[PDB]
Amino acid sequence: LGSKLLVGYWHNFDNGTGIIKLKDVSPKWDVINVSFGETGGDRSTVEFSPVYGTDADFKSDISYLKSKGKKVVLSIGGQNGVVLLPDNAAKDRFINSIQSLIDKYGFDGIDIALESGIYLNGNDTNFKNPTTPQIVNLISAIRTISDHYGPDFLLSMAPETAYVQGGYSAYGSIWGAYLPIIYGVKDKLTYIHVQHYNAGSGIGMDGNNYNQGTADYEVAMADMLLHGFPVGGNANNIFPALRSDQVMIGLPAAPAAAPSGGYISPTEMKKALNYIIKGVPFGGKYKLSNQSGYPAFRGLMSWSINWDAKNNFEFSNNYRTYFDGL
Ligand SMILES: CC(=O)N[C@@H]1[C@@H](O)[C@H](O[C@@H]2O[C@H](CO)[C@@H](O)[C@H](O)[C@H]2NC(C)=O)[C@@H](CO)O[C@H]1O
Repeated sequence: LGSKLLVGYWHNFDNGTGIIKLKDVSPKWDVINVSFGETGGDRSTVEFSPVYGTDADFKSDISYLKSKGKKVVLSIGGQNGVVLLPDNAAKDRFINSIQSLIDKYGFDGIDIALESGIYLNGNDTNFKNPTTPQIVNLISAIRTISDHYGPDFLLSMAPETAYVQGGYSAYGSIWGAYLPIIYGVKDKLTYIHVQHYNAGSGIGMDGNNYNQGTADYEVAMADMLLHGFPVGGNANNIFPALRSDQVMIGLPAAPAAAPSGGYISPTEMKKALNYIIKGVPFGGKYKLSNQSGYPAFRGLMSWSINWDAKNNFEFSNNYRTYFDGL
């Protein structure tokens, strides 16, 4: 896996942006997050059927991309990615179904983008030792699956900001609810790409409020993971920094890709990237936690490959060229 990645969600469906067959995806994407594995009535057995092709043909397309150095990852989430793991029985159905699908299509990894049931129950106060069954069981399943395929297996996750950076403000309900998941699988985690969009505004470690879709916002939100931060107003409860190579930023490929806002122009985003990666500032209000940057910062995720293709490949062309230039 490369040191500066473009990770792109791939629609296993037509939402008006059309279907792009796997071999027609721009080679500028390093990782393709197939969207999505879904569940039926038991909210635990994951299912996936390709939107085009026989199973063999789809598997063959995946193999082709893999032969070209690309990674093809199964993403679990979306409106039908309702996953509830209230007990071990549910956990096992989830583990077994996911392994079956990985084995069947030859996916390179899994992407966890599910928020169903993700709440810290009352009393679940320690991110290093979670007690909420959904959280404990999800961690256990992810570890089990990861162990099944080893360190070449790719593990990513794509929570919204309230679940991660939100932990700076509160720890309970959804607030900080992905922190125990991140901590619980940090030794297996390839990268996390929080969704920096449909997000309104966020509070940085400087205690300042920043608006989504601005350079300062992207730096402030990423810095929480690059540096670590105190949780829930508790100076003695510090969530530790991830490795820089585990930190990515998730962005909309086009304005319409995130109808509630969050799109940032490449011109502005490159300012944020230069600051995060090299420690070169751009006159923004936010001060990076490290003087001279986080060189191993892993790159950008986008919703989505399909939206990007409809927007004249603005995202893929701009950021591939930016990263190649480093
Ligand atoms: C990984 C993830 O959570 N992806 C989010 C997308 O689900 C979401 O896009 C929407 O996905 C629905 C399926 O779950 C589609 O029915 C819907 O058409 C689609 N909307 C758009 C604008 O493409 C986007 C919404 O901005 O957020 C992603 O992060």
